[PDB]
Amino acid sequence: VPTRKDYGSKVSLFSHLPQYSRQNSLTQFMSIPSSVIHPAMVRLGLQYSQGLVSGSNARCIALLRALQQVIQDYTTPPNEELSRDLVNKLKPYMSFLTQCRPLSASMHNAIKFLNKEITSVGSSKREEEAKSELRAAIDRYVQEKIVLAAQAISRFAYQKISNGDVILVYGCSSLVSRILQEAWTEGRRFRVVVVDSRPWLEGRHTLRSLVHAGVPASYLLIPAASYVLPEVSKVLLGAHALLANGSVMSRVGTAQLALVARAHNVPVLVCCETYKFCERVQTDAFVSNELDDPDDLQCKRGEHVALANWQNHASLRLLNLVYDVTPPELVDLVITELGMIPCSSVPVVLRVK
Amino acid sequence: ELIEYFKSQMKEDPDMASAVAAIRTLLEFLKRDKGETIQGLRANLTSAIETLCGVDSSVAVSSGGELFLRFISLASLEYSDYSKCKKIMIERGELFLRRISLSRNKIADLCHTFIKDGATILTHAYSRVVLRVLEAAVAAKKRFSVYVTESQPDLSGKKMAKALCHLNVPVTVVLDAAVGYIMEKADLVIVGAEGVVENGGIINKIGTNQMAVCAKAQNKPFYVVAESFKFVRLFPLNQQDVPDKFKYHPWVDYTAPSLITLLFTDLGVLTPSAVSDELIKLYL
Repeated sequence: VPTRKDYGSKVSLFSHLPQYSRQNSLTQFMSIPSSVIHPAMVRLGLQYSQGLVSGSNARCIALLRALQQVIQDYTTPPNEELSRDLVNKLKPYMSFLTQCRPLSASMHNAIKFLNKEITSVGSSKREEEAKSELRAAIDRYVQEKIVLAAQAISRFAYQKISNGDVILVYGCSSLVSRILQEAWTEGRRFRVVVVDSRPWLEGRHTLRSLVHAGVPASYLLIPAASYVLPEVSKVLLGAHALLANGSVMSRVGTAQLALVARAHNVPVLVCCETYKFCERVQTDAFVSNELDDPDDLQCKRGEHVALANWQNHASLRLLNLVYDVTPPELVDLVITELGMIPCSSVPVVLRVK
Repeated sequence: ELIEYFKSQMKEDPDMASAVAAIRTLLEFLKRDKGETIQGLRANLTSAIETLCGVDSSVAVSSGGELFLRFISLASLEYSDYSKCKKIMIERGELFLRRISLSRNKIADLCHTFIKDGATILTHAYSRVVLRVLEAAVAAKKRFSVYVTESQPDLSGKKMAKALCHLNVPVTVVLDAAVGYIMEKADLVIVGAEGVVENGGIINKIGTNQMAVCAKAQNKPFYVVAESFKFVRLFPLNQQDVPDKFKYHPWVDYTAPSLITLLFTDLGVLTPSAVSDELIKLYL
């Protein structure tokens, strides 16, 4: 498998991060009937590259379904044990998926759990029995780590929402949308303020999700967040990962919103599951991040595009960050499936399980 | 002697401040003075100011006395005859009294604009300036709520609430220990002042400083309404640097200018950096 090529000139501060282009892909230098990589893995990597699956739990679910299909299509070779052979076989697939798009924390945790489950397979176990048990374990993981873990968080966040509240959300989040919909269904009467940002503009995925539910929702961009915050009662933010030092790694417009919310005495709430907890730490968005396609910053304002041909200018760089890190002092409450714990109890949950 | 009797009788107007009555007594005793030299008049009025601040231990009396002495020096620097200079002093004191007795109305007119419709205002104790500001605000068809602390030393909060209830304004009396509790429900804090120090801070009731901190911790706006004759050339480094003549359970304390947003004087809306400029231009 050939390595993916870099596109454009990266920033000096982010020169250690890969920057790819959505237009080009690796499937041009691969077999049409895939042989080295599994066809399901190739489809998943193409969907990750084209941006068809652009979430956090959705990416993990798609990866787990592709892994289930691979295990179902897996056949152990002679003279080899399944425990080592499957682990050695699933490594190039993860390398190709990382080449397509940098993996998320949920995907890393799922890969680690599946590797542990495969390594913990006995030798005397039959092939079909082991494959069926692995599929059942993946199904139970999906059930009790995403589906069952969201209902507990929705039930815990219901007692924190009161009548007449003004909740401010940001971007697109499955857990936040589910919590708001269930709170409106239970009987709570409030209104939501949706904040969005360029170039993904995924906040509209939540806005039209609330109007279809009946919740009165407003829409505005992230530069106008300090104007609407004086009327906001509480801020509900989604988390892509909770680091071992209490910091919150999420969409690039999260730490800024939490900082501006602190200046207005607005409590900041973070919702995340226990399967997204990382044992690693991070103090700034410079050591580990993701550089998306820099051609997405181009916008047509008026008649022409100011960034139509930015490659001609030598000293012109286009930075398109994806993730950012929020310090623990800006987070007031963290809602998980175990209960409402402070932002400093992240290692404890990492130690219990 | 009889200067204390006149000064205490001048405070029969419930709306007249103590410093205003002190200045009026000083002007009356300057009029009735039979001296023939400027130095003797200066010394007699200095001892009279000493006696007045010995009667009333407020900072406003000392500020007014210093302002009167500076005005005397300024009027003496020009003519140097002590007869025409005395007539000039008399007419200038008359004009100064007529101009300074109506400063509260101007402060209210220029400050009542900062109050929005439906906002929450926090006050510490009873002061005529905040009362006039709230009256001018409610006269402009504005609706708001007022929280006031009781000021345990002397229950001025209940008096302020009783005075505000006559204006048909929703008022609620809170305890001095509950300042940090209702701080989140207050949109702005408006306090008076008994004396403005050189740097820009204020000298007010004992429960003021601890309220300026709790507001700073919550980014709440903190406005101070005070007149111009309360500018005194003092620089307290801390709570212990305040002179004992003003504190006497302390009855007064100092608040730093970094915790003050704006000052509303008869000179206009100023920052804490303008008091030092005015005091330097005055050469007090």
